[PDB]
Amino acid sequence: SIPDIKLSSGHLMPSIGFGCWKLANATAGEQVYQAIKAGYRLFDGAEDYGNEKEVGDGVKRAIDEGLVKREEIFLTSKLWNNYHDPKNVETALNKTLADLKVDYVDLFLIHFPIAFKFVPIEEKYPPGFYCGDGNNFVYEDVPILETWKALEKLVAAGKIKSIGVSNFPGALLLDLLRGATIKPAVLQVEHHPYLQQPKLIEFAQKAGVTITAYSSFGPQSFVEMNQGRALNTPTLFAHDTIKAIAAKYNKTPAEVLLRWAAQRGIAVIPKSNLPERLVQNRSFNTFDLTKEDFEEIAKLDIGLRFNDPWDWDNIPIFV
Amino acid sequence: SIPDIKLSSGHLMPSIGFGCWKLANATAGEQVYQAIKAGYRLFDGAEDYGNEKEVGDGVKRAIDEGLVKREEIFLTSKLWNNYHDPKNVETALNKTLADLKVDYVDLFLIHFPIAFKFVPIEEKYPPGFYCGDGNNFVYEDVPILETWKALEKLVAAGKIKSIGVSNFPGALLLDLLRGATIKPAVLQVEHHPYLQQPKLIEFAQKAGVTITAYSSFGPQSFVEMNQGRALNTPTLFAHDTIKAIAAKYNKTPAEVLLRWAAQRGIAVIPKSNLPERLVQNRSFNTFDLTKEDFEEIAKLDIGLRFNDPWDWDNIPIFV
Ligand SMILES: NC(=O)c1ccc[n+]([C@@H]2O[C@H](COP(=O)([O-])OP(=O)(O)OC[C@H]3O[C@@H](n4cnc5c(N)ncnc54)[C@H](O)[C@@H]3O)[C@@H](O)[C@H]2O)c1
Ligand SMILES: NC(=O)c1ccc[n+]([C@@H]2O[C@H](COP(=O)([O-])OP(=O)(O)OC[C@H]3O[C@@H](n4cnc5c(N)ncnc54)[C@H](O)[C@@H]3O)[C@@H](O)[C@H]2O)c1
Repeated sequence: SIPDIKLSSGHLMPSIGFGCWKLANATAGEQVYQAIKAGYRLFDGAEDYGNEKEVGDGVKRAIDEGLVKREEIFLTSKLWNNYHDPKNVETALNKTLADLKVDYVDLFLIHFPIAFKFVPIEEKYPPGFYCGDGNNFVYEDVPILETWKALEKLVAAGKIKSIGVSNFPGALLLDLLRGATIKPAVLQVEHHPYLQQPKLIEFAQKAGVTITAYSSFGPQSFVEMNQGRALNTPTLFAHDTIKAIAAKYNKTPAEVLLRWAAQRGIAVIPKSNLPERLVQNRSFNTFDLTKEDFEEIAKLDIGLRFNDPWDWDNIPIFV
Repeated sequence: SIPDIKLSSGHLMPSIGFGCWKLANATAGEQVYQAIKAGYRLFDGAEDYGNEKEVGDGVKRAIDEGLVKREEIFLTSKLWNNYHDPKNVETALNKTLADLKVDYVDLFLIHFPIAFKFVPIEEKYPPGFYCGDGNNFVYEDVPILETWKALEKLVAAGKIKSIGVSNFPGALLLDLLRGATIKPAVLQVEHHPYLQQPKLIEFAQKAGVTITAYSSFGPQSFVEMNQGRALNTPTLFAHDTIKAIAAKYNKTPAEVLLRWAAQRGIAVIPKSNLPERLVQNRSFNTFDLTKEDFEEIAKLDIGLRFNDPWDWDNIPIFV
């Protein structure tokens, strides 16, 4: 029932997944296990989420019970910013593999086009914004392509099935395509009605790169973290445009928000943090939006970005 | 006196220059020669402008009459898109040097972070958008850093004093700084009240990169090319905000537009196509805009870009 997308790598990737950012450690394993019982097969994780061992526990439990086999589960993880230097890339992936308790991850992404100074795993893990000097940000001179080639070698070694990037703007993705032997299979970016970036989506799709949207509910994820920008932003769940379209199809605003991406061939990985949302968030493909619906939703695009490294340390990723 | 800006390379660059884009071949020499007599010392040219031989004639005449010496002139040129493959960078630079009739250029910029297929000079020069296959765009898989390293060797060879880039968004500039041995001394970008990109400016200046603005009068240069977007755009010369401020100081809108950039440490290279403009375009540093003036002008920033490769072939530089 959940459609698969064939990546440029030749592997299939479920079009609807389960988001693991801020999935609490104490309950992450139980939540992943229940997600698997509910039919989810892709888990969007990251070294920075600091809960890969627990995500690994939930998957292992489902496998041990015979609910699924490892090859039926799609695990995505992401290389954190302190690990871009080629000599530390495999080290970080090995930590991910050991925590997830698997021999390979299905998709491994460069989390951000930012290279923090390396911090040894024994000193702090996950390091977050820590760069080895108190609260100061410290960076290292590692071009993206050096990190990409280190990843390409790890695909040849069988430790990663498909590789991609997250939080890359068009000029950067284009330059990487010039040096890549294995083309990035996935571009994972913030994508919701207030930040539609239609030209980025069009370029990447035409290049054969698959888009995975994150924060499909816009400000909501950041409101939950007390972010001022998101708290100040009218919710998409109560926006008249979204509500009118939902009422027209007798669907919920959340279903409209997910379908809007899905219908355009964009993969989604919503955070389903309540049993009812688990079902709601994988059952929305029951109606089609029309060109007019897309034109009405297109009016919400105001280029409002909630996940921005400019907020961390004025890092110019999106300027 | 035109203040100088000290570049990260150690060389001084006039903060006010004479733009050579669209300077007609038949009169370019005389115009450059008159600009020199009027006090201009920096000439912003490019292979794509197709008039470097004539710009060279104007500079040579002035040197031959003893008005200036080579060392007092700052010549900027730019590497066009078809010449990014390393082996073609020196040949393209040599063509520029032979046309300008000099042994070195003071500043050489990568014109766009775009790599068109190489076209021999004898086949077509300047090639513009021609890529060797009728009207089709054809590209080369040459990462920006390879091109940059080729430029660095040319600085070592004494053929270029300072190197830089043009039309680079923040993420791409940041990645280049990670691989660059000689840091880009200049970032030249479209810059006017409708496209302020304050964060990009702030990031580059803090990184020690000097900004050169082009199209300081906004839609005007593109209106002069029958461009649809520009023709349908309220001119900055009649915009109420600019008008009010020019009136307040008994300045022309053009002088306000140039000082707005200059007062913020940004170099300007206005195309002065009339004798009176020639004088005014380098004599506008006689007043300071106030914090409120800046605040008022900041309200015009709508992100309207007139020079966008997306219009050429949906090239994702700015998305
Ligand atoms: N690569 C990146 O930089 C990056 C950044 C952020 C998120 N992501 C990924 O994408 C995932 C999803 O994004 P997100 O976590 O920011 O949040 P989201 O937008 O999926 O959900 C945000 C919130 O909305 C609520 N919600 C979910 N389903 C709902 C429903 N049916 N009805 C009403 N409210 C509902 C929940 O409170 C939830 O926490 C993450 O868990 C992570 O895996 C990646
Ligand atoms: N790197 C790049 O991609 C790039 C692109 C475009 C231009 N440039 C450079 O920057 C220069 C300046 O930019 P531009 O030529 O696009 O336009 P501009 O904004 O300097 O001037 C545009 C037009 O306004 C008029 N003008 C000039 N001075 C005036 C004055 N005092 N009062 C009233 N009108 C006046 C002229 O008709 C002129 O053609 C170019 O000549 C070129 O050297 C670089």
